[PDB]
Amino acid sequence: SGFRKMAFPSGKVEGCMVQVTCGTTTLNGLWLDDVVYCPRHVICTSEDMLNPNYEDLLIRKSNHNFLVQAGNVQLRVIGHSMQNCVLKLKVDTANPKTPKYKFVRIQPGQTFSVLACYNGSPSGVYQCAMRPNFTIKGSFLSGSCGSVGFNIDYDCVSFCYMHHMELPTGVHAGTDLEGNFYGPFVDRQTAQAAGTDTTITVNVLAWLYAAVINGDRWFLNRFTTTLNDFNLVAMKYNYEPLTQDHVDILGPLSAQTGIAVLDMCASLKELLQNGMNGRTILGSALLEDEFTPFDVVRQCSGVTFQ
Amino acid sequence: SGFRKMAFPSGKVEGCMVQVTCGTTTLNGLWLDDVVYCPRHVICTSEDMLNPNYEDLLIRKSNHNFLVQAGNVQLRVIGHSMQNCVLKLKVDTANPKTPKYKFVRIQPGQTFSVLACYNGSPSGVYQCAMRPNFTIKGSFLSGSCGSVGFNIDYDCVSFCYMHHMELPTGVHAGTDLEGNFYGPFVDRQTAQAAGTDTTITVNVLAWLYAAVINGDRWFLNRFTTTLNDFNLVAMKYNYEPLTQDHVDILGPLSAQTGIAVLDMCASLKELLQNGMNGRTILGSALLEDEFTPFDVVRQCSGVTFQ
Ligand SMILES: *C(=N)[C@H](C[C@@H]1CCNC1=O)NC(=O)[C@@H]1[C@@H]2[C@H](CN1C(=O)[C@@H](NC(=O)C(F)(F)F)C(C)(C)C)C2(C)C
Ligand SMILES: *C(=N)[C@H](C[C@@H]1CCNC1=O)NC(=O)[C@@H]1[C@@H]2[C@H](CN1C(=O)[C@@H](NC(=O)C(F)(F)F)C(C)(C)C)C2(C)C
Repeated sequence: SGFRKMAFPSGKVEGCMVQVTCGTTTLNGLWLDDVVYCPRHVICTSEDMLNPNYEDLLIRKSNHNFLVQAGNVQLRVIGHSMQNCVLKLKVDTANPKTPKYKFVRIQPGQTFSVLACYNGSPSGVYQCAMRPNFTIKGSFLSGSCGSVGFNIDYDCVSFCYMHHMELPTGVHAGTDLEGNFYGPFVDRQTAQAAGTDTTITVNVLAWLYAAVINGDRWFLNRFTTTLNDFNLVAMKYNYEPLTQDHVDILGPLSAQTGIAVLDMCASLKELLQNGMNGRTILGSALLEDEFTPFDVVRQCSGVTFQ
Repeated sequence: SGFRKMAFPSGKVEGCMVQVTCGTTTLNGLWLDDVVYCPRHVICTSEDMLNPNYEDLLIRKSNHNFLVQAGNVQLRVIGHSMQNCVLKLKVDTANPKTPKYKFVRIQPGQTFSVLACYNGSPSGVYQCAMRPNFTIKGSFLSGSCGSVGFNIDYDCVSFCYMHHMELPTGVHAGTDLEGNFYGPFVDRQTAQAAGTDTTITVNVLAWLYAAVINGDRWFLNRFTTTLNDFNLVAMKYNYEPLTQDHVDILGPLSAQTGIAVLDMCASLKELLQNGMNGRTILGSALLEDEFTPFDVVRQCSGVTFQ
């Protein structure tokens, strides 16, 4: 029983983390085989921050301008190249702690664990979701850049996020491990704002199923709804549109509970109208949207309380 | 900026988790030096757990009766003994991945990270608080027993919890690593209930300081109170007494924010009496009590461990 915002065990990612210094700028690197991946803005100065020409900044760099440190051991850079918004540093040593890995670009609503690091050293691990507006609600301070988001499937670490910047609203923006930003953001200190955020409807429905699996049913009602009527109401509370794809993905959780997806949709529709009335669901007074259908099936029972 | 429920990096513990099998029962073990620590009820059959005599059950067991599996290698047991509610299995090999560590017994309201494991394999990591009623609000299915709770002190892991059982309210009970239960519980399949819990007042105030640091301020007030008037209100809402210790411990947060402890106690008093008036604090509609003063200072000032 119980339900937690559970993170993946971080050990496979800790083993990859390095410190990268260019001039006075220090941030975190990801060391996989004989390549260190980091945010390209490690090569920026204070004057460069607004309108950096990265190609012009990089061309003035030698390999020995990059100081890469794995623990107290200095790695030796034998090559550098830029791919979109990531710097790729070729080093003379393959990381002996390299896990089975792959680079995946995730879609809004997808979750992952973040290993917040400073000076290539881990500070903590927490669970995040890619917001519909392509931000994450992270916990990042100075020196956290190059921190990475990941999932783990058996022994394989799928890297999906590298941290670049904080937006005015206190929310975070970053790239996949191929250096392409999520959302319309750019690695410049020019004025940028996150678009108005929405609630991840497919995830709230999953979390309500988790509540039923763990034996809570108070929020259920005797109603159903059409997919369209649900979306017309849901959009009025700043909820993501629920697609047929989302309904298909909730199929397994429907079967385990015996509650049709659109029956669960009628329950959510009621909760948005009524609030909580001093009650909680899985120890929350808000509808939680940072658990995916996969997260629920992973953490929850094959059986239900019932 | 940003504030997240953050676990310690789990890598140092991932390297210590093994699978322990006795007859048909399988659960998780902690492999440190040449000793494997696990719940003593691994020697029990499903029907022995009714009224187990662990003294009697163990004296009938031999070393080869304990199948201990680290990854793909079977370890050989050269001795077995009980300490309170934990079984200690002497093995042929000192764990080469053994971190610097100690066994620590924690107080209610103190937090730790739990590495959830199944068949000696880490599944997930989350942050917990020792409840005042000596339970944890964990997330545990069948086979999670022997999963451990820990804190990291620079490079030293302090082991504080071993998972033993789930109460009918869906909360969790276990021991320190010396096999002494937290709370009035016994490792028997007999009727047992969690005592009425209470809120950890020092943690809520600490969390309000984190909210202030991260720019959420609407709940502050011009009033002050005395400790004694606050505790009169606190106990009315089943909040823990706030001692002078607590006020001294929130010292480093009070000066750094410029908000006096008893002024923040005045803000808390108002939140309990009035509720939150449709508003949230760090994206929560409840008062969070699972962040310690130390936790807030540590996340908000960055950090590293080795
Ligand atoms: C990496 N070490 C930091 C991480 C930041 C610092 C505070 N919290 C974080 O997540 N990243 C940066 O310093 C990036 C970096 C220059 C400035 N920057 C920012 O995050 C800034 N924000 C923006 O420029 C904005 F608004 F456009 F997003 C800052 C004002 C410092 C928060 C570059 C090259 C984008
Ligand atoms: C260890 N692998 C499990 C973990 C449990 C299983 C369900 N969720 C968990 O957290 N521990 C147990 O199976 C322990 C074990 C016998 C019974 N038990 C329980 O957790 C049971 N509860 C109680 O005995 C109670 F209520 F008294 F606390 C159960 C009914 C299976 C939930 C022993 C020896 C205590």
